[PDB]
Amino acid sequence: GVLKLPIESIHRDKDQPRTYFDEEKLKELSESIKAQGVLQPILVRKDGDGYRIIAGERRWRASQAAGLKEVPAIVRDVTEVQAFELALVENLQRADLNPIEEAEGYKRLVDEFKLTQEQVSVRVGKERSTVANALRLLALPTDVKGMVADGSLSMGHARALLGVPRLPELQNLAKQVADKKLSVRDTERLVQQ
Amino acid sequence: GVLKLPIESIHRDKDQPRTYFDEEKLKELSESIKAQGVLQPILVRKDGDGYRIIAGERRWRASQAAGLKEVPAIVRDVTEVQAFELALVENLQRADLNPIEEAEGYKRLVDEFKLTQEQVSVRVGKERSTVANALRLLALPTDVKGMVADGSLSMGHARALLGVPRLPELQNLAKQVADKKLSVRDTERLVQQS
Ligand SMILES: Nc1ccn([C@@H]2O[C@H](COP(=O)(O)OP(=O)(O)O)[C@@H](O)[C@H]2O)c(=O)n1
Ligand SMILES: Nc1ccn([C@@H]2O[C@H](COP(=O)(O)OP(=O)(O)O)[C@@H](O)[C@H]2O)c(=O)n1
Ligand SMILES: [Mg+2]
Ligand SMILES: [Mg+2]
Repeated sequence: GVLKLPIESIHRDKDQPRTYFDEEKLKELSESIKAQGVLQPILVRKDGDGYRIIAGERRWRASQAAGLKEVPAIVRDVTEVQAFELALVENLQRADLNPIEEAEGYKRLVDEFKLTQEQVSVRVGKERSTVANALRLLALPTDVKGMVADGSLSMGHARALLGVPRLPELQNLAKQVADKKLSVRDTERLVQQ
Repeated sequence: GVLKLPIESIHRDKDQPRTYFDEEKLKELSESIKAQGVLQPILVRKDGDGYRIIAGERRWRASQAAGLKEVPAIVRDVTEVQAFELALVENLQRADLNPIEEAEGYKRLVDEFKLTQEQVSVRVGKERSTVANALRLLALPTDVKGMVADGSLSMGHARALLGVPRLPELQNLAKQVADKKLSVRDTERLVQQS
C-alpha cells in the first residue's frame, strides 16, 4: 500500500502537466505539512535510480521545504500514457470548498473546538490574513453570503461591501453589484457613501 | 497502509465542511473512476459499527455511482478536532492547473500519445465540450494565453476573443479587455464590431 519513500529517492517528471509553481501556495502547503504531515500519498513510478512522480510534485517539494526526509507514496506500475492520464485526473477531478464553506470551517474550529484564530492558521497552514478575512465574510447577511458562496460576488467584491454602514443598504448595493456585474473598482466607488 | 473497505461499511460525516455537492462534477468524478479507479485513498475514522469519512465524501459517492463495491481508504486514529482540521487541509491546500496547462495536457494526449479527443474525454472523465473548448484556447496568441494562464482573461473573455479574425487586433482587444477589466458582455460587443 503506502510506502514511506526517501525524498531523495524521488525525482520530478519534467514533462508533467503543471509548469507554474506558485511559491506562496507552496509555502502554505509546507506549513500544512508541518502541522499535519502529508495526508494523501503521492503517486510515483519506478524510474532510473529511484522513482519518478506521477502526481504530487507540490507535496514532494513542500515536504522537502519543511525538512521532512520521507514522503508517503503509492507505487503505480503504469505506462507513461496512463501515468500522464493519472496526473490530469488527480488535478482536474476536484471541487473546492466555496468561500462561505471555508469560512464556516474556520468558525467551527474557533467556536466549537475552541481554537484561537492563530491556532486555526497554524493547524490548517493558511495565512492569518486569509483566516481573518474569511471569518469577516460571516458578518454579511444571508442573501449576501449566498452570493459569495455561489460566486455571484467575488472575494474582492465582498471586501468592499464590508465597508457599507447600513446592512439594508449593504444588500441592495450588493445585489446591484452582482446583478449588473460591476467591477471591483466600481463597487468601491459605490461604497464610499 | 491502504485498505480496500466495502463502501457499505463507510458512512458520511454529517458535520463535514462541504455542504454543496455539484451533481455534474460528481458525474465527472464517477466517470474518471470508471476509467482509472480511485487514485487517492479516502481518509476515514472508525465510527459506530463501520467507518466515518474524514475526507473523501465525493470519491465515496462517485464510487457507488460507478458501481464499485469497495474504495481505497486510510484509517486514521484522530480526535474529532484533528479530523475536521484534516478535512479542511485536504480541500484547501491545493492548486489547480490553469486553463492553458489543462488544454496543453489534452493536446499532449492527442498529439504525443495519439488518443482521440473522444478518448481523452473517456480516460480523464471530462465532458466532450470541456475538452474541445480547452483545446480551442490554444489557437490564441502566446501573449493572450499567458493572460488566460494567469487569470487576467477569464474563460468567457477568451471565448469572445476567438471571434476576432485578425491576430493583431485580437491581441490589442485582449490587452484592452484585461487592462480595463471589461465585462464578458462588453468584450463581446467589441468583438462584433471588429
Ligand atoms: N498537509 C497536506 C496538504 C495537502 N495535501 C494534498 O495534497 C494535494 C495537493 O494537490 P496539488 O495538485 O495542489 O499538488 P500536488 O502535490 O498533487 O502536486 C491535495 O490532494 C491535497 O488534499 C496532503 O496530502 N497533505
Ligand atoms: N479517479 C479519481 C479522480 C479524483 N481523485 C481525487 O479525489 C479528490 C477529489 O477531491 P474533492 O475535494 O473534490 O472530493 P472528496 O473525494 O475529497 O470528497 C482529489 O484528490 C482528486 O485528486 C481520485 O482519487 N481518483
Ligand atoms: Mg496535483
Ligand atoms: Mg476533498
